[PDB]
Amino acid sequence: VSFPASVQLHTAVEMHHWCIPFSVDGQPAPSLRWLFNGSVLNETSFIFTEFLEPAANETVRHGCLRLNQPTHVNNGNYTLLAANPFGQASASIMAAFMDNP
Amino acid sequence: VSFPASVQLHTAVEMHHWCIPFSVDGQPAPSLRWLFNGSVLNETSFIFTEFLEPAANETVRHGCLRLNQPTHVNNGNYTLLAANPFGQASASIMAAFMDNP
Amino acid sequence: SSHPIFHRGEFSVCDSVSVWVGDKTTATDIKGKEVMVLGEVNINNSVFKQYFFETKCRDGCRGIDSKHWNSYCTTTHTFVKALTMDGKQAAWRFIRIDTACVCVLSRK
Amino acid sequence: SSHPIFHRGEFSVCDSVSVWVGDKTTATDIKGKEVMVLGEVNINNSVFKQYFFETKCRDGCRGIDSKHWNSYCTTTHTFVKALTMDGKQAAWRFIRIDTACVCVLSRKA
Repeated sequence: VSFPASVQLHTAVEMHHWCIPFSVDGQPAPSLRWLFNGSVLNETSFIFTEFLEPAANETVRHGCLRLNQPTHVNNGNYTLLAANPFGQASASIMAAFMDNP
Repeated sequence: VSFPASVQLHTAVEMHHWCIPFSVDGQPAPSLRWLFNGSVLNETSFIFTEFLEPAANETVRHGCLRLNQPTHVNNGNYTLLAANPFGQASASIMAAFMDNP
Repeated sequence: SSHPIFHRGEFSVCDSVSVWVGDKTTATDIKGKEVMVLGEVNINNSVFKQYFFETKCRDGCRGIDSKHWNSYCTTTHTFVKALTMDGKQAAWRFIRIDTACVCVLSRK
Repeated sequence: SSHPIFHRGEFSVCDSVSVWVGDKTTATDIKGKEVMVLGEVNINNSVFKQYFFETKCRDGCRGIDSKHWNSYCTTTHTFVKALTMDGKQAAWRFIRIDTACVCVLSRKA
């Protein structure tokens, strides 16, 4: 049985790298897309999306927008867009990794 | 039993900090002083002498001249001077911490 | 909230914190000498207020085998160029600034 | 190697090496963009050869409880001002450079 995408973001946290935790559901599995301050965020080797290993018997996926030492220039509103054939689910969060004189 | 000072230095080794290991004996115990390229080396918070804990019944002391992140400007001949009533013992060693520009 | 990442993510053995330092006035040079840091500098034009990127230990280490090792976190440094007053004249010199936070091992 | 310090000394969890880097041509700026790094710079009429102090892993970490943790050492960075190039724009921008080697912790099972 196929169902629409669902999405949620969690407040950014600093581990080895900074991470904006996300959880997404849907089947077909939605395609992820990020926006920084409303405009598309191009992933690079320093800012990229990362999924954890899939759990048995579940369609729900967990992961992080991973930021390798971001600076005040990465402070802003992060939107995760999850899309599949039913439409799109969206979740946003404000993140501050550094002040900025 | 009183006896003249004896002293030796070992090849510099990089651990957490760099270290020029030394072993010194003598009774009375000798006062220590270091030279860098023949001139007095004044210890700082980044370059100083550190003694390991004295072992059971033995007058010999071990330790290091500890160098906290030394550069090529610290490359040179290090001399340890151990002095007591009998006179003084000396030992020198060349240390390179980094190639220069 | 409870997110799988708090358990399955990659953590640091030592926690740090990065900040931008623009009120630095003294620092030690590569000769270990204490030197004065210019608040500003200027490239064949206007002035760039001198700022520095620093990372130090955030207020033993994580994941250490405490049966054989003692441990502690500590701030290490790096050498960065800067407009300084050598105690005589203005010069471009390498100064020591905080740059990371690492774990130190010591046997038990 | 019989010196007590080889046993009672303070050790690194991860081993690094420090060098002066002077042949750096490219780098990535604070915005993550690949920019050009010049080899000299003019600081107040004084021509300077651009050099950088860099520390990187000496290529699991030491002292880790391997029963409970996967781990490895990795090179972390710092941002430092440098004369770079983006078009006909020589600029004073912050770039990413190696500054330390840290231990990355990871639970297993």
